[PDB]
Amino acid sequence: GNYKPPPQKSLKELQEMDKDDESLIKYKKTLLGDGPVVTDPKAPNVVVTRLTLVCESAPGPITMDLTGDLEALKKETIVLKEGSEYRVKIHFKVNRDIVSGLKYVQHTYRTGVKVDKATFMVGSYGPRPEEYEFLTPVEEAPKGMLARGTYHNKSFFTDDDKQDHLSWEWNLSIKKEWG
Amino acid sequence: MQAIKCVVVGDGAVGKTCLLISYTTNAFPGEYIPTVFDNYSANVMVDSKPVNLGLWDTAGQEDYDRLRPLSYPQTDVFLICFSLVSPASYENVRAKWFPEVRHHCPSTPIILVGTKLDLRDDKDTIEKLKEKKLAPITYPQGLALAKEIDSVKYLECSALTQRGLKTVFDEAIRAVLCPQP
Ligand SMILES: Nc1nc2c(ncn2[C@@H]2O[C@H](COP(=O)(O)OP(=O)(O)O)[C@@H](O)[C@H]2O)c(=O)[nH]1
Ligand SMILES: [Mg+2]
Repeated sequence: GNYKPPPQKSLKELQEMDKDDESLIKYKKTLLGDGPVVTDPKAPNVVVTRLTLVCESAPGPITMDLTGDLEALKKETIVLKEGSEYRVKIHFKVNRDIVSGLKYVQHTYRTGVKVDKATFMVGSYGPRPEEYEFLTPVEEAPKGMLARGTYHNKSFFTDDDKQDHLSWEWNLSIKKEWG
Repeated sequence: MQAIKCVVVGDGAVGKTCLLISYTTNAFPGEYIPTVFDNYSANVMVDSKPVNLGLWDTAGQEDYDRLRPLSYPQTDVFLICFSLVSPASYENVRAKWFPEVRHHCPSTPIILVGTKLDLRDDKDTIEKLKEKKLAPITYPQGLALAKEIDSVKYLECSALTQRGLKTVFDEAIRAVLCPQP
């Protein structure tokens, strides 16, 4: 209806508040955890490692390794059968600070012009060594000879603080069959 | 068998913790009430259906606006609470809670819950509100807010007397088991 990003606060400020409140201490241990402050030096705060398209009817896997050659992905084509149901699986790692409202943004092009925009909220996550996973609700691919064709996508991962965590390009082809 | 995650949000003092403690322990606190209840799971039956309901309380303070949303991921159903004797908590749903829950989780079902139902008829509570030129939230007013936020269900309960309390959690489950695509 409106919404506005809350003021910023470090992990230190969050941990130091209500330091005598027993339930809030457990609350923080459940959400942020306790023990060794583990970090991977030489790594941004977010790092999205791969985006997969869960398609039960598809023959082989249709994924994108985001740690690899982005320039080949920019030139490659992922095939999606018209009208098929799918879910997108994201793998990523939060490093030092909390990520508020991490989200995926996509600008779709056809014949060189922008024809569609789409996004999906991944959420807010706390920093930890182990990677997180995220699946969006089931979606259906476009259907019809009007929608069938090749699209050029410009994707990126941003957040409530407008920080670009990743940007890349890839091509999508919606066809009558997997081939 | 089945796993359903439920998160409870709303203003401080509306009764989020008492609602969860009263429901899970079968007794109203009325003594020491922690700021936030610990995470517990209720093994419930809903018409031959084995459901494991994980419950999550939240720190409503503005100070935790950055930490609280970390519990939102993978939530199947939200309980947005407001006190039936607090118009301010009611408007906070419009100005804060609904926008926050929708920003982080655009498709997850919402159940609007009116708390402290036992106090709506309380003479002293009513007179105190009238002194400040306020009145309790009536059923039509609550139902009107539910429509404005497109909630799946509007329910009123009392953790103190337990009236309609169990119904709140049964509906949270039915919102997931019988959705709408
Ligand atoms: N009469 C009455 N008081 C209640 C009910 N629920 C919570 N309260 C009281 O409201 C205050 C806030 O309760 P609490 O659950 O900690 O609020 P929270 O900040 O939303 O968690 C306490 O003084 C409770 O005893 C209720 O159903 N009826
Ligand atoms: Mg509380």
